[PDB]
Amino acid sequence: MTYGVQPTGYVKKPLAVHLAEIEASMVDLFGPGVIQTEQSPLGQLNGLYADLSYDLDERGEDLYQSFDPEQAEGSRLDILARYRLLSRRAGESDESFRRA
Amino acid sequence: MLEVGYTPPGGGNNIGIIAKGKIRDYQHDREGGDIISTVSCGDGDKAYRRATISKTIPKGTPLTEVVDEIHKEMKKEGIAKGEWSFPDKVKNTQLKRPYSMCGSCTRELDTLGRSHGFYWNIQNETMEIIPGNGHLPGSLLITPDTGLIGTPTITDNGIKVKALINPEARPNRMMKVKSQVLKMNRKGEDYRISEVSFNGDNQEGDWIMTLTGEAIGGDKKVDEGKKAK
Amino acid sequence: MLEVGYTPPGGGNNIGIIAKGKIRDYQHDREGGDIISTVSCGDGDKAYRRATISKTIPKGTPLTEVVDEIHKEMKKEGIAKGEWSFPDKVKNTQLKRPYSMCGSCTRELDTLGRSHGFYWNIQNETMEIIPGNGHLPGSLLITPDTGLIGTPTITDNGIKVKALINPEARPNRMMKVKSQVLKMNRKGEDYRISEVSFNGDNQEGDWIMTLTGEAIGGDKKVDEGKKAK
Amino acid sequence: MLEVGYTPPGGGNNIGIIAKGKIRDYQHDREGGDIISTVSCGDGDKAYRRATISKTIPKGTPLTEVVDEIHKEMKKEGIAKGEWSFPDKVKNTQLKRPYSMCGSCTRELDTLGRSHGFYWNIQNETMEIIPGNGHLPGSLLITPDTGLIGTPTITDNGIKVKALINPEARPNRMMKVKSQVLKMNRKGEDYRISEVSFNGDNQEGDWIMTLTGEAIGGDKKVDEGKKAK
Amino acid sequence: MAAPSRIGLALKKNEQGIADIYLDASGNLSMVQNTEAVGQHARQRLMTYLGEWFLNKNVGVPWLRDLLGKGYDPVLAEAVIKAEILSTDGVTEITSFSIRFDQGRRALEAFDIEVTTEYD
Amino acid sequence: MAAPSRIGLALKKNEQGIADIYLDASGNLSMVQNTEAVGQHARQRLMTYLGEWFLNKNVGVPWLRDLLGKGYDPVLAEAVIKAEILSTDGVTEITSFSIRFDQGRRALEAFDIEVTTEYD
Amino acid sequence: MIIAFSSAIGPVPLTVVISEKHTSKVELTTNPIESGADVTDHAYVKGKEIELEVADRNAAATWAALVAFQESRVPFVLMTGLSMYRNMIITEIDATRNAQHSKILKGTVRLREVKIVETGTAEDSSGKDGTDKNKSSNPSKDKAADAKTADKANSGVNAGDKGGTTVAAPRAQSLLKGVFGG
Amino acid sequence: MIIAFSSAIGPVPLTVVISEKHTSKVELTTNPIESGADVTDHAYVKGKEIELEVADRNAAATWAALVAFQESRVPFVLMTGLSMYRNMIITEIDATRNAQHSKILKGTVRLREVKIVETGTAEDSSGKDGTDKNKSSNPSKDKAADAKTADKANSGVNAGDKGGTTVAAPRAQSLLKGVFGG
Amino acid sequence: MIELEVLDESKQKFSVILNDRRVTIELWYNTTNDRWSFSLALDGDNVVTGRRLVTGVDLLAPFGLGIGALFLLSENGEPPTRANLPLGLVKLYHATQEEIDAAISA
Amino acid sequence: MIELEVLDESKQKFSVILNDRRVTIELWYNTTNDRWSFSLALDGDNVVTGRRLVTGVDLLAPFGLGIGALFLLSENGEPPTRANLPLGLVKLYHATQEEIDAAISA
Repeated sequence: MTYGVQPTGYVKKPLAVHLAEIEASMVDLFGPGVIQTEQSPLGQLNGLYADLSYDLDERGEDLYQSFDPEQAEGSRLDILARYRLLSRRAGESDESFRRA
Repeated sequence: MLEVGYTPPGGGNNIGIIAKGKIRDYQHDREGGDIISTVSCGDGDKAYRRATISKTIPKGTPLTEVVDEIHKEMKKEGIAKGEWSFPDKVKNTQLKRPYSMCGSCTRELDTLGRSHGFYWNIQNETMEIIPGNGHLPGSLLITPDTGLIGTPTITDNGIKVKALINPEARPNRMMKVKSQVLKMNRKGEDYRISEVSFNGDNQEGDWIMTLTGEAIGGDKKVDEGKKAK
Repeated sequence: MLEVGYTPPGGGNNIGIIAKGKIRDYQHDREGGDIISTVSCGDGDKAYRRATISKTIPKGTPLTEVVDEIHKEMKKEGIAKGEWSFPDKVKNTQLKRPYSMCGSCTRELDTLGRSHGFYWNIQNETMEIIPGNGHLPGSLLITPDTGLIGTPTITDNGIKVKALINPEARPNRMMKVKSQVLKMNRKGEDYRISEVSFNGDNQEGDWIMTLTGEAIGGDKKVDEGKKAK
Repeated sequence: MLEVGYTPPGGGNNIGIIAKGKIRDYQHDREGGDIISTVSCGDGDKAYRRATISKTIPKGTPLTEVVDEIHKEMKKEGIAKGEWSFPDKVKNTQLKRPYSMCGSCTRELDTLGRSHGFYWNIQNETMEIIPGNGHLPGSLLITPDTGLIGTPTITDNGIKVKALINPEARPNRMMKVKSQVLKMNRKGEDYRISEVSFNGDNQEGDWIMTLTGEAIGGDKKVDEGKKAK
Repeated sequence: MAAPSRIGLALKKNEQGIADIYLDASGNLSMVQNTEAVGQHARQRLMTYLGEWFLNKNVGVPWLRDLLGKGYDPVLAEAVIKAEILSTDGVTEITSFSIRFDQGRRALEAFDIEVTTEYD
Repeated sequence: MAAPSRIGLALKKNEQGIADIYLDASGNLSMVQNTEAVGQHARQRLMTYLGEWFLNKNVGVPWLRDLLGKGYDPVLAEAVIKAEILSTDGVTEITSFSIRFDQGRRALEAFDIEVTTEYD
Repeated sequence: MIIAFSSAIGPVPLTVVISEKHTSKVELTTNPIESGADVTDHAYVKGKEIELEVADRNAAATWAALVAFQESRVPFVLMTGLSMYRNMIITEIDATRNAQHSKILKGTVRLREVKIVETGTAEDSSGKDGTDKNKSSNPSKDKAADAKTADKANSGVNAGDKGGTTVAAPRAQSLLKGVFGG
Repeated sequence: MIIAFSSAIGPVPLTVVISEKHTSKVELTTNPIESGADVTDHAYVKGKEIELEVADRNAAATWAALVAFQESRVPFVLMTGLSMYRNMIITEIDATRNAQHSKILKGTVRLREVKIVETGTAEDSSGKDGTDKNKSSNPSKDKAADAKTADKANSGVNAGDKGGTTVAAPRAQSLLKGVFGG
Repeated sequence: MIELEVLDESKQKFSVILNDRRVTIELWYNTTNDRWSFSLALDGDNVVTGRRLVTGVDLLAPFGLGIGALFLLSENGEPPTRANLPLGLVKLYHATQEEIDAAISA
Repeated sequence: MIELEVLDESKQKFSVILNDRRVTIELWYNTTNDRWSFSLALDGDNVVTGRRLVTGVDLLAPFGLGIGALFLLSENGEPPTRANLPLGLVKLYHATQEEIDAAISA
């Protein structure tokens, strides 16, 4: 696949693509004559879906990154540090802890 | 094929071929919003790039049978035979030693011309050959009563004459040029045709052609011009 | 370094390098009393002159290690390494005898290109290599809604598109061109980039760039155009 | 002979030869009804074509007697001797091995220049020789009080100065240029003369000349510019 | 070149006067067709306020910038309404238009508006 | 593209009415922020005489060249003061401006000046 | 039947609008022989032009305000009695102060409509085309109605080849100690 | 409402200003189609133009003063009744004597705003850029306020290769012995 | 070492010559976690995609791309934010391997 | 594989590059049966003429032209009519023998 989890990492999908895919899918169902403009109810549904799915796409990227010590931040970084025996010193920032 | 000529309300047709084209390169163009399609074509373009010959040739062979031989290869590439008029020195020459041919046909065509000075050319898929100092039969009149614009321009050897494109004018033919200028300019009437230029438009720019000729002398020979080694 | 781009009252910065210059020649000029300094610069121009290599090569060596070795000498003269995408016939070929190298790097660079028809070039002190029928990753959209001036001009192989200078456009990349004309001209969307032209001004002559692209076929290869021996 | 100059109502005559002509090619022209006779001439043009030498030359012979020898043949074709100023390395060199000469004089004149880095030229049927970094005696002033038009335009090495044609300006001489701009350009005053350009008319286009000079350094040597092998 | 067919979700006004999605008698979702679809799309376009849609602030009608205020003007009202109706795809012409203003209610009333679509 | 934050040294007028740097109740050197910063900056711009600064003789107001003299003139004074205030970074508009002249004191008085910055 | 507008160019109001002058050009193009047979693609609509003749009570103040708004160069909506006009730029302002009118602003303003939606290089080819009239327009930073949605819909701005500013030797060496020595 | 100025171009005073003409130009640029999409960098503000019609009692003296001031080619602040203008240069002075007006000066003066702040080939770059509006501008000799400060602040002038002047042989021998002989 | 300028745009891309390789970097802001991310392509080939921009560590260490170190710095170790990264309160730096060796040896 | 656009005209003719060969395809609508036919020329010689466009099969299998497979598809097997083929309710695709082999192996 071209988006999502890939060997090089998480290929995040743009919002314009999120919207274009859903519009094309609706054309596949209702024919090229279906009305999806911003004002119509289908355009309302498409815009909202595009944005919710971009948000979910971004949360997927965050979850993917949070499995790496050099990219986790805070309690997740602590979870991954307990594989190497580092316990966040009281008041130690995430920069100093990631360094450690 | 590019047909040019005149089609008056009376008269008839004067339209002939002035260039038979194998497309060179094309490209559209806006000017405002227009779309002008700019063509460049090919003349012998099949033979300038895909004509290659195959020849052992023996001693004793005359000096024209293998012009036929080379035209065989350029005929494989769709070239017609024009008029061939070799120098008299050429027509009678024979051989002592054999004649490599391996590689580019046009290349060693040119080395022919420089070897002893004859012209060869391709004129609308047709190959003509003339001597350096000679020309081919065929004459065309150019006068203020027969298509002359401006002066008949005088040059070192011959003339440069403008006229209305009107299709007979071929390279390696003769022009008889008359005017009220040439007389006091003491210049002949008969010239060979060496350079041909066609510039024209359908709407605005008249059909215009310009011909450069190197003058024929008293001995029925062209004033070659001093060839510099 | 010549940085060009757009700096709108809102927005931000679009400015990037369109040419990194090693000064070629400069000269001042009056028009009235003005003083215009006409600069010409150099692109890999230290390599086109002072780069000379030193090379024995043994048998059996793969077919890229000595692109690296030549880049060693070009890098002595300050050139960077770009993307090298060799032909498949190249990537897998091996050897039988030794490979003379004495004289001019650019000389026998060109003979490389002629030896199997791959392109190599220098792009702002960076060296890229592509196959004759190939291109490099990277795409650019050109539409009446994304910076198109006029029609996408159609040509035999591909297109010639004008746009506002806006700095991504680099040779050996891909442009996806859309319009209301190309559809009835049935011409595709993806083209390689082969020629780049930048012309513009600060006051009057806006930024214009023109890109020549040779179309990509269905098979993901460029329409090379009939190379002539 | 093409004699140019100024003939003021008082004063006297400033007319001198700016180009001595061996006719190259002439051609009349109508514009309306006019007849403009467009001449092209020849500069040493008998020597550029018909000068061929014959030389066995032995060892031990100094390195200038045979500039005299080549000038013998170039003098058979009506060329005069100018000033010869060789490089010091040249003036003192002798010989180990013999010195072929068969073919064309100008051709191996050029190889002369490329081989010891010196200039030779023909200036109105007179042949001069200078070093690459040197010049010949003779100075000429160009100032807003002495015929200066605009800038003493500054360049990489020297200058390019426009002025009223006034005949002395020859290649391989020195020009002292003054203005109100060169001072803040910190550019010197003495420059060799390398390029000479004459454009003028009798009615409207005033006599204008443009001189390109490469600056002389503090060492009395010309700023050659980087010669690229 | 016959007019392409169009389709969209149908909106019908409920008992509160608010246009809502509807399921027809058979119970399957109701879709409007070529001409009714264009009419309803024109209504949905007229009912939008300029700058309201966060993905495209250039769509909508400039009601609050032009007409709603202290400036009753029939000419600009006619212009705004006719432009928005005409820009709807599938609409060819407007053949009639009337506008009047009720000062008591401060109601701007455009009525007797006849629209001809590409389906004739 | 929000308005960037600005900060500068605070100046408060002392018992003689001259503006000087101040220490707030905490005792640390007081700094002004986004909009009061632009206001105080406009004051320091208005109070500077043209050609006064040795590093840049182009900053300052031409108080002495244009207004201070024998030529009471409201349009010119208004133009000069507005130019100086509007050229201040962060100022977008001047909504009001009144000006008068007391001949007895020879006092030129500009009041009722409302300035709108990019912080709204 | 006029719009009954307010007599103000952009933010700067005017006391009198003396005359409005509208122009709407189409440029046609033609070659030598009539070239047609289902080709009408060759006709270009030019930007509209407006010429106002205006006057104002506050001469100097209005001249200054008009000059400042002109030098801003920000397209704006223009209200005329005959139409609205979006994205206008004041290409010219002229004023005359003579005996007939010495204490007022009395001059002319020329405005041309702008033309755009084309920059390109920073803009990519990933999804929709936007030409389809039955679909929404492509989400782009410019036409988003909020800063957050602008960030979400920013297709991307691609500066060309960049050169990094070098770091002074001691600062750089200290920073390298801080990072790669700790 | 007008500025109520002193009625003179530059230093040379005039008796009457008969008419002012003010012009401010903004050049837009447009390619054959509308190319936009976050691009309005294509608009240039031209230098302002002024055309005064003036008359003076001392015809010959005022004409001579005007011509001399024009030929100094020194930019100056022009006070008009509609705006103040910095850096104006007189491009044309025209004067007519005829039956109607023979013993006074009567004519037209044309002035134009000057563009500037770019030479470079004699200036260098070492530190700050100058485009930051929260910082002071770069100190330079042009904008220093005193001779000493200009000496301190001079960025330094750098024009190309010099050619020294050769010395006469005997003077050179005397000088070289004077220094390098002891 | 060098500093890599960052524009005030939620998504930006540039190209730089790092150890004489064409390195195309694409930075994009993820609002949901309010953090910056980078993809790195070497000579047109995407080698790193969707990595988090974090201060105080070498971002390219895991990959062995041979193009030096690319790291962020801030005065008090703040993390890179939508506002803070373009303003220059967090700076992006590229350090060459030789420079790193020299500092480590010094 | 590549999708091929169809214009909304009864007769049309385009050129494409398939397996490194230039192929000229003409599409002509027959009104009597409400169907389409295609002619195909390789390097200028018409090698196929008057072939109905049918769904779900390789239209070039009989010919061994070496340019892969050209076929039609739809959502639910609707036949390609006058209006259905331009509108994209039925679509024309080309795939290579390599892709076909690899997909069958899957």
